[PDB]
Amino acid sequence: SITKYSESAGPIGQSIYTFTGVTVPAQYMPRLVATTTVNKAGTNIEYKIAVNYPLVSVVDGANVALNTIRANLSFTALQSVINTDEKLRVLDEIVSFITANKANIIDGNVLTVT
Amino acid sequence: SITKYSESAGPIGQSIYTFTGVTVPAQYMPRLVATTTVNKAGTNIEYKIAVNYPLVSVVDGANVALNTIRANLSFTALQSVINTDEKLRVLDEIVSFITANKANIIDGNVLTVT
Amino acid sequence: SITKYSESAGPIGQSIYTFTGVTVPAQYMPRLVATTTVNKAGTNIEYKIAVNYPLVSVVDGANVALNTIRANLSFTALQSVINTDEKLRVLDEIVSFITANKANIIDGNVLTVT
Amino acid sequence: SITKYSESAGPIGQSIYTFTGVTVPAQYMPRLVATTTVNKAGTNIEYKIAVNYPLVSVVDGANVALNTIRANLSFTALQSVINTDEKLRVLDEIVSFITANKANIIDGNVLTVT
Amino acid sequence: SITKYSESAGPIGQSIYTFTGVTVPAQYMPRLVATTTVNKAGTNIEYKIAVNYPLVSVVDGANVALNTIRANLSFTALQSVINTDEKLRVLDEIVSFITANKANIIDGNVLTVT
Amino acid sequence: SITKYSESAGPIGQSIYTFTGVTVPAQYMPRLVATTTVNKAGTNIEYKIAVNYPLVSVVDGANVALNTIRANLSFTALQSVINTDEKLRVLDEIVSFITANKANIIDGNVLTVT
Repeated sequence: SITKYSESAGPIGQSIYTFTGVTVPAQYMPRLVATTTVNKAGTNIEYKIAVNYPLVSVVDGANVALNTIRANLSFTALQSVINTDEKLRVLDEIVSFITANKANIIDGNVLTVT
Repeated sequence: SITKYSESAGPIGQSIYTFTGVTVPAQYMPRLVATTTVNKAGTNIEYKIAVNYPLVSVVDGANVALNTIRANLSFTALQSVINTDEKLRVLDEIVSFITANKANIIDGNVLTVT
Repeated sequence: SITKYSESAGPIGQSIYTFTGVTVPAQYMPRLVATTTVNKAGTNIEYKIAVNYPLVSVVDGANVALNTIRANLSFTALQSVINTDEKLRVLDEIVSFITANKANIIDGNVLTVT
Repeated sequence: SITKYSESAGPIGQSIYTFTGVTVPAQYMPRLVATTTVNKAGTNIEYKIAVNYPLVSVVDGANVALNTIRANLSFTALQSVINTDEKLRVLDEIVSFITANKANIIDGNVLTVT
Repeated sequence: SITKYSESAGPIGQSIYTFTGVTVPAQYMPRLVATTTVNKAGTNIEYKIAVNYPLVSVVDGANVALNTIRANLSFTALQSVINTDEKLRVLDEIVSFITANKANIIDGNVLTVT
Repeated sequence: SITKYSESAGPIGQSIYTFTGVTVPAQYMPRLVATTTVNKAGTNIEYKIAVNYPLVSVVDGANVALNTIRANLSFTALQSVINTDEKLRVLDEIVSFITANKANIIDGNVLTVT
């Protein structure tokens, strides 16, 4: 559930999406930002997913972000080879691990939940 | 589909898993490593998920990893607030985005696949 | 009444327990930490018990530890000799003294309560 | 089982007790010493419980203390807040932990005895 | 029959174990120490097993170790090739040889016992 | 399962044994070499067990050993004191540890397998 805010013109660029539920001034609006950056050598492209979620509170009549929840992901989409099966294996294993151990990732616990 | 190789002693530590299907020597074994690290100030703990997938090839009759697929993912499990709903929102939104746009993430493509 | 959080792998290590009654974000969760450290010479091991109890209050929408109640204990478990009767004498006399003069220890009063 | 040797004049001071069963010269007499000391800022007073148990042995026909069992225990009786329930919680939890795991504390063993 | 003394939280570290049957002061307690060390090139890990068994004796009312039984073992767990049947064969053959010829190994006798 | 290759006629010498199962040219045949060497003072004899397992490979129609699995073991058979139960205890404990944790010894992993 994210609403589009900035779409990249092409596949190499930056897209910015806002969280749907929150109704808070735009500086402290929680956002998800995807960013493809091409290596200087052109060997690979790096895909970067950056989620910020400010925990607002009101002081002296204005919103302030006491703390902020952040989550970042970086994937090296190699352009030197096409290994789509293996590249997908990587993303799939990350997603499977998160969804399986979500309850412990939230509490900062590396142990497997079983 | 990952096989456990080393589990952490406590909730703050490092756990190492190997990829199941891959049968290669351990030097080129693709792995997923989770690591919780405590901030110096103790304000949050950080969860790190690091996957290395070395692409084994043979040059001059020798095993060499010409390229390597790497993927990192960090989450700030804040310890200064318990906002489990918000942290879940963050982690779920990033997982959902990765699953939805996976086919383009692997190619270095920031556009949404729709 | 303490709930286990980190258990040491072996007898030389560190265990961390959390207080049961309190429901407060994990940074300001009151904890008891036991730690065995081996002397460089290997003459004795030191057992260290460290209790922190932060007195939380909410300001500007976030918890802060105005003050903190701390209590520390250190015992020299000599490894050069086995004098179990005497070592136990030491711990027992400390415990007996605390339980007897608890009311005055709390108020910072060295006088015997009688 | 301790015999009083010196009581403090006021609530802030030093009291000295000797171990009852031990009948040795005063130079090697095991003792328990309580000492309240006021913080410079006056924010808290600190309660210190120090036990020395010298292990008397005989070398070349002379009394020498080859080793000594020492144990220290400090408590921050905060003067900036009266949180008697919380201070009691701290002191009780540490005493209960020592009593429960005493058999392993004496051996330099951090594992819980269960 | 050995119990834990110190177990590294990482798969590459140093674990220490103490012998069970011996009842002496723990400084002179017989021990077994396993240690994995990684090659600078990352070609192999070396596994090291070191057993020390101090022969405690009493002189002039003091505990000293006139002699000490030591046994060292090293293994090259190659990471560049997985030949697992062959690594297991090496360990199995060395274990079988020690068990079979133990009676003469303790005597400094290289001859086969049959 | 090893057959003899060279057995010293003296109780203090060097015996060589070859592995049974392997079918390769005998220069690259895997071997176990036991060696007793006497101390200059005659205080102890050192028993040495050296296993080499060459990994034979074929390059350009030639037999070469790209890598080699080695395992070394040493034991101090003290001649100045007969503590035979204790020497046997050392050998038994090291053998028991290898047999139990073999699965992780071959992987360069110091952690206990349970």
